[PDB]
Amino acid sequence: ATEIRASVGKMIDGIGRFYIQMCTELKLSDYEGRLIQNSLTIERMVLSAFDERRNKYLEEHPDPKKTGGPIYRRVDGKWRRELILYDKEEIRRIWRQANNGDDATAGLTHMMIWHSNLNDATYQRTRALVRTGMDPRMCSLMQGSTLPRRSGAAGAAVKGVGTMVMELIRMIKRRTRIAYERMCNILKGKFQTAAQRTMVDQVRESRPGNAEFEDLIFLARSALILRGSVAHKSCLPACVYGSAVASGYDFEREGYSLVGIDPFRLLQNSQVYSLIRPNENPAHKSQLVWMACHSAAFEDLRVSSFIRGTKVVPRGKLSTRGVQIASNENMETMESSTLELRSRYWAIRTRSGGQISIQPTFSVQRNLPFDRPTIMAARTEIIRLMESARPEDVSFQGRGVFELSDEKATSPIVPSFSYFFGD
Amino acid sequence: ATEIRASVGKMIDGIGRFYIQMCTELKLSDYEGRLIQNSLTIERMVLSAFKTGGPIYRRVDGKWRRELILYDKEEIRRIWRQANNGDDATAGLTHMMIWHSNLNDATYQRTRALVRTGMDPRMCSLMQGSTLPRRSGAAGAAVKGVGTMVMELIRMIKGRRTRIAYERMCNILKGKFQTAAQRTMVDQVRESRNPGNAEFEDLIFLARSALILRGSVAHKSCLPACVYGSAVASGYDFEREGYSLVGIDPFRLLQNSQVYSLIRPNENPAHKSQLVWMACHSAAFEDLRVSSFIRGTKVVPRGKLSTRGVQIASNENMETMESSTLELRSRYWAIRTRSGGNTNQQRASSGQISIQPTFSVQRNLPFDRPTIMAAFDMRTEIIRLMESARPEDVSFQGRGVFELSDEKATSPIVPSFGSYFFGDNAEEYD
Amino acid sequence: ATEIRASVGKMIDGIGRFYIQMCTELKLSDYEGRLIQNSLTIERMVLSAFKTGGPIYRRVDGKWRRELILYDKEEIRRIWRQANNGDDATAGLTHMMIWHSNLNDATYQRTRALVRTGMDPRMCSLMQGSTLPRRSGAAGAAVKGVGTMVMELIRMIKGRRTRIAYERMCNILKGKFQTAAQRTMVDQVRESRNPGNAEFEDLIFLARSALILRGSVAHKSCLPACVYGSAVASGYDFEREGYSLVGIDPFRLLQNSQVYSLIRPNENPAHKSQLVWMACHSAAFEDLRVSSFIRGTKVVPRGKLSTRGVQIASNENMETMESSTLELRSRYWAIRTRSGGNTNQQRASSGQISIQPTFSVQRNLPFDRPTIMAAFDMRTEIIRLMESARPEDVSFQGRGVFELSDEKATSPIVPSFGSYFFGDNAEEYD
Ligand SMILES: COc1ccccc1-c1noc(C)c1C(=O)N1CCN(c2ccc([N+](=O)[O-])cc2Cl)CC1
Ligand SMILES: COc1ccccc1-c1noc(C)c1C(=O)N1CCN(c2ccc([N+](=O)[O-])cc2Cl)CC1
Repeated sequence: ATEIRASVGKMIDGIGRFYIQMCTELKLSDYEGRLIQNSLTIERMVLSAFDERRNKYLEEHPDPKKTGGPIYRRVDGKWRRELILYDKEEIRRIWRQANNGDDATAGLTHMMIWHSNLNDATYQRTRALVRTGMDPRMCSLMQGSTLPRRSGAAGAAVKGVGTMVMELIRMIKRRTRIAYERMCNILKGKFQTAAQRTMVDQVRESRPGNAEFEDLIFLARSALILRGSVAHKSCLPACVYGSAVASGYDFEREGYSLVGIDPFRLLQNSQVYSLIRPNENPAHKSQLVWMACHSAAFEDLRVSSFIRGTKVVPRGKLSTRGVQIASNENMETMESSTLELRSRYWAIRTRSGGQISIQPTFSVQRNLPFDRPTIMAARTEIIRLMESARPEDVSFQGRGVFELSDEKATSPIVPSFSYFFGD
Repeated sequence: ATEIRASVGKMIDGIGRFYIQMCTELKLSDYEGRLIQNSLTIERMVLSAFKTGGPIYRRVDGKWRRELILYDKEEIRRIWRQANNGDDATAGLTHMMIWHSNLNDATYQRTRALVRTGMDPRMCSLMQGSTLPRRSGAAGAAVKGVGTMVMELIRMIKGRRTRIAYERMCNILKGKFQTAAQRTMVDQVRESRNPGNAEFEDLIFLARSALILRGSVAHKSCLPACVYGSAVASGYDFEREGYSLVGIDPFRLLQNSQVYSLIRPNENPAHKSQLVWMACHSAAFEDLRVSSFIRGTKVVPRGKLSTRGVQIASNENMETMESSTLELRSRYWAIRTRSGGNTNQQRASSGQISIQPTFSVQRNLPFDRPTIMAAFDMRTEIIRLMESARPEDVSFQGRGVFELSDEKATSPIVPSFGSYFFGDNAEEYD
Repeated sequence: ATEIRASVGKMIDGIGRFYIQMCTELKLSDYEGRLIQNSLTIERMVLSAFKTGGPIYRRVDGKWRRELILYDKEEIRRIWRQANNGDDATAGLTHMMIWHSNLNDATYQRTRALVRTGMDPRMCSLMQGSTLPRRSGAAGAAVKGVGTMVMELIRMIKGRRTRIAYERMCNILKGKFQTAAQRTMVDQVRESRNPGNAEFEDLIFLARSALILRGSVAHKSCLPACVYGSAVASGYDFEREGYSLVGIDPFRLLQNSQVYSLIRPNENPAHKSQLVWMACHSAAFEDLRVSSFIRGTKVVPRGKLSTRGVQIASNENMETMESSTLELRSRYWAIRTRSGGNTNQQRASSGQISIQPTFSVQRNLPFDRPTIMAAFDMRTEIIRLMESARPEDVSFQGRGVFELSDEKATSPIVPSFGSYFFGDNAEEYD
C-alpha cells in the first residue's frame, strides 16, 4: 500500500528533521553529524528525555532536568570528546516540532530497534541467559532482548522467541495478569506449528511454577529447529535519515519501507563515519554496522556474504570492538574512517522462520532426491517434529536476491552453497 | 611544499565557495548539485563569462527535467571574484579548464584534428590538453603533451607578437624533452626565420620520437567543482589542511565524495564510472595495467565501454534518463608524475635476451630478435637513441602504489605484472 | 543473383542425379553411398573419364570390405551427360575438382613442390588450388591462390600457344592483386620477350608481397557428391530453390546432412571431422580463431590432429577399419569472401601505439616498436607499402557471422578476440 509506505516515510522524515535541528543546535559539522558516535549520543538524548519511568523517578528523588552523553568534534587536527548537558524539555520540544506537533512514539521505537540490532551484532548475552534459567547457546533466539517490556507494536514484532521466553520466566520467578496474558499471545503468534502454539495456551491459562517454567524452556529449545515468526527491520542510524532529508529526499512523498529495497537504496547513497581504535580494521567495523543495519546478527554468514559481496566473518575472528567509545579511552590515538555499508545485492526481510519425488530411468550412481517434509508430514509431537527436520532441508523455495537496479521483485537470483557467534 | 599546499588549498576553497553560491542561486538540492551534468554547466558558465547559460537538470515529479537558464556574464564574473576573496583568481579557472581537458582526453579521440595538422592519428598519448586553448595558464602549459605542443606549432606555421608566441611555445616544448638531442632540434626550429615545411617536418619527427623518448608532461587530478563545493559545505577547510593535485589529497577527497550522473537507456553505469575516474586522475593515456591495479577493478579500453559522453545533448529526450552513483573510488593511490620515464643514462643494462640449451629436448630456442639485431646529425642521433630503447625497459625504479591510510607515502607497493585505452577500434586491434 | 542461383542450382542438381545413378549401379546402401571414401572414388572415376576404377567399400558380414571394380570411361561419360540433361556439363566437373583441391589443401603441405620451383615453403597460405591442374575452369582460376599462380608461371619459365597461355596466366594473377604497384609488376613480367630469371625473381617478390598485401582469391564451399546426391534423393530441388557456394546454402545443407568416414585404429573421429569441415568450406588457410568461432568447437592446427588423410590406401588392411559419423555442422555461418582484405586506401589510422605515464609507479613503458620505427621503382613502392601494414590492422569492417536461422544475413555478429593451421610442425612453432 502507498498509505503504509507513506506513514512509514512520515516517521523517517521526522527522525531526519529532528537530527538536522539537533545537529545545528550542537553546531556540528556535516561530517561530524555523520559520525555514528554522535548519532548514537543524539539518539540516546531523545530516548532519555522521553524515558517516563526514569523522569518520574528523578522528580521523586531530587540535575534531573538535563540529559547528556559524549559528543565528538575535530579540533586542531585531533578528535576531542566532550560531555554535553542539554535540557530535556527542549529536546522533547525539538522532537515534537520535527514530527509536526506529535509525540510520535513510533519514531522513537524505530531508533530503539536500531540500537537493539546493534547490540545483537556486537554482544553475545550469555550472562543474562544463565541467570534466567536457560541455555547460553539459545542466543539465536534473543533478538530484541535489550529492548524494554512495553516497547510498542513494532518492538513486539522484532523480539525473538527466546526474548519472549526470558521475559515470561522472569515474571513466573517473581493488573499484571493482563500483561502476562498479553505477552503469551505475542509468543503464541510467533510459533508456526499448531503443536507449539497449543503448548503455549496451557502455559497461558494458569494461575505458574516449575511445570510452566519447564514448558517455556522446552518451547524455546524447540524454536532452534521449529523456528518462530520473528520480524526483521532495517533501522538505520538517525544521521543516515538526517542527511537524506538534508540533501533533498522526501520520504513522505517517495514513501519508504523497512523490509523492502528502500534501506539498501538509501545506504548506497549514504556516507557514515566511525571512530577507530589504534589496532582495529575498518572493514570489520563496517561489517558489524552493516549487520546491525539489516538485523543480520543471527543470520547464516553465507547468505549475508552473498548479499554483501565481501566475506562476512564470524564474531570471534573480527578485528574490532564495539562502536561506542568508553570514557576511559584515549582520544589522542582515535582516527575517523568511512563505514562501508553498501551491498552487491538486496533481499526482502522475512517475518517467517508439482513433482515431489523422482523416478529413476537410467542406471547411474547418484542420490534419489525427494522433498521429505511435504511427503512425511501427510510435548510428544514436538520431539516427533524436531527429529524429522534436517539441517539440509531447504526453506524459502524459489526466493532469491535482487540487483540494486531491480526496484520490484522481478528477477530473483538463487545462490548455490555459518554462525556469527560460533565456537 | 607547505606554501604550495597553501595556495592550491586556496584556489580549491574558492572553487568550492563559488559552487555552493551557484547552487543556492539556482535553488538546487544537494543531490542535484552533485549531479556531474549540473556541475559541468556551472563550470562552463564561469569559463564562458571570462549572457551565458546551459542545461540544468532537476528532479521534478519523479522525472528528470531539462531547463536552459541564462545569466549575465557580469553577474557570474562578480560571483567568482567574490567567492575568491576579492582576487580575479585566474588559477582556479584554468583548474576547471584542465578538468574539462582531462575529461575530453578520456572521452574523445581527436583524429580529424590530427590529420588536418598532418599528424599521425596514432599519436593519442601525446595529445593531453589538446582541447585546451592556445595560451592557457602556466598550469595549462605544464599539462599539455608533446603532440599538443607540436600541433599548436604547426597551426602557427600554417603584428610581430606572432614571433614571441612562436618562441614561447618552442621553449614550452623544449622544456618537456628529456634528451639534449631533442632539445637541440627545437632550438633549430625556433632559431628559424620565416618557419615553413622544414620546421613542420622537424616537428613531426620530434612527435614520433616522443612515443619512445617520452617527454615530461604534468598530470593533475582535477575534479568537477561539485566535489570541491560539497567538501567545503560539509566542513572541510582546504586552506587549513592544504591541498595537492599530485599527492594523496584528491584520492582521499573522492573516497569521501559521492557524485551522480545521468545515464542513457543502453549504458552501463560502471563504464560511465571508469570514464570519469580516468578523467579525474588524468589517466586517459596511462597503461591500463597500472590504472586497473590502482583502481582495484579492471580498466577496460574505450571501444569496449558501453557508454557515450558525459554531457547530454538538447536533442535527446529526458523522459528516458535515469540517474546513477558514479564509482570514483580506488583500491590504492599513487603519486601523479611529471616524468616521461627513462630516456637516457644507459648505465649498463643487466638482463637476459637469449638462452643456452642445457638439455637435449625438442623445442624452439627463444631470443630477443629486435634487441640483438639493433646493434647492427641531431636527427640520426635521435634515431640511434630510440633504436636502443626497448618496450621491456623499466621506469620509475623503486616507486609504487600506496594504501589510502599511508598518508605520508611510507610503504610503496611495487606491482607484479591491454595497455592502450584507444587501442581497441574498428580499424586497429592494439 | 537469381540467375546465378539458377545455374549453380542446376549443376549441383546434376552432380546429385549422377551420384544417385552411380549408387544404384553399384548396389550400394544409402549409408554406404554416404561414406566419404565411396564418394571420392566415384568422383575420381568421372574426372578420370573426362577403363576407370578405384576402391569401393561395403559392409559385408559385420566387417568393412574393399573391392576395386572397373568401368568403361565411355559408359561413365554417358551417365554424366545424361544426368546433366544432355549437356556436356563441364562446370559440375570442375566443382568436384575444387572440392578435391580444398581437401588436398587441408590434408597435405606441398613443400617439396615449393622448393623445386624455388619458392619459400612458408607460402602455404598462397597455395589454394595448387593440386588443381593448369588450365582448370574459370571457377578453378578464381579459386587459385597467388602462390599457385606464381608456381605455375615459373614452371612455364623453366608452338606459340605457349605464349598465350603464359599471358592468360599473367592476367589471372594480375586480376588478383589489389594494388596498382603489384599489377604494374605483372605487366612487366608479361610484356617480357623470352622470359627467364628476371621474371622468376619478380614472381618470387610478388609472392612474398602477397603475404602482407594479400590478393583476391575466391573461396567456394564445395561438398562431396554424396551430400548433393543424398539431398536430391530426399526431395530437395536445387533448381527450384537455387544454390550458392558463398552464401548460407552449403552451411544449411551440411546441417541437414550426415556423412560417414572410415577411421583407422589410432585416429580421433573428431579430428577427422575438423579436416573435412575445413575442406568443405575452403578453410585450410583461414585464421584458426575465426574457423573455431564459426564452427563452435576449437579448430586445432594440423600437427596436433590425430588423423591421417581421408583416403585409405590399398596397402593397409580392412580388418581393423571402423566407420564413424563426420561432424560437419557449425554454430554460426559466414559469407565466403573473394577479398584478400585491406591493402591500401590508408585513410588516416586512428589508434594508440604508446602510453604516457600518469602515475609514479615502477613498470615497463610499452610501445609498438616496429610501427614507430617504420617511418624511418615499382619494387621499392611495394616494400614501402608492406612496411606500412601492421598485423593489427582490421579488415572486413562491419561484417560478421550469422545464426543459421538468419537466412538473409540481417544481423551480423562481430566476434571479440593459434592462427596458422600449418604452423605447428617439427621444424617451426608458429
Ligand atoms: C532518482 O534520484 C532521486 C530520487 C529522489 C530524490 C532525489 C533524487 C536525486 N536528485 O538528484 C540526484 C542526483 C538524485 C539521485 O540520483 N539520487 C538521490 C536519491 N537516491 C535515493 C533513492 C532511494 C532512497 N530510498 O531510501 O529508497 C534514498 C535515496 Cl537518498 C537515489 C540517488
Ligand atoms: C579526520 O576527519 C576529518 C578531517 C578533516 C575535516 C573533517 C574531518 C571529519 N569530520 O567528521 C568526520 C566524520 C570526518 C572524517 O572522518 N572525514 C572528513 C574529511 N576527509 C577528508 C580527508 C582528506 C581530504 N583531502 O582532500 O585530502 C578530503 C576529505 Cl573530505 C576524511 C574523512
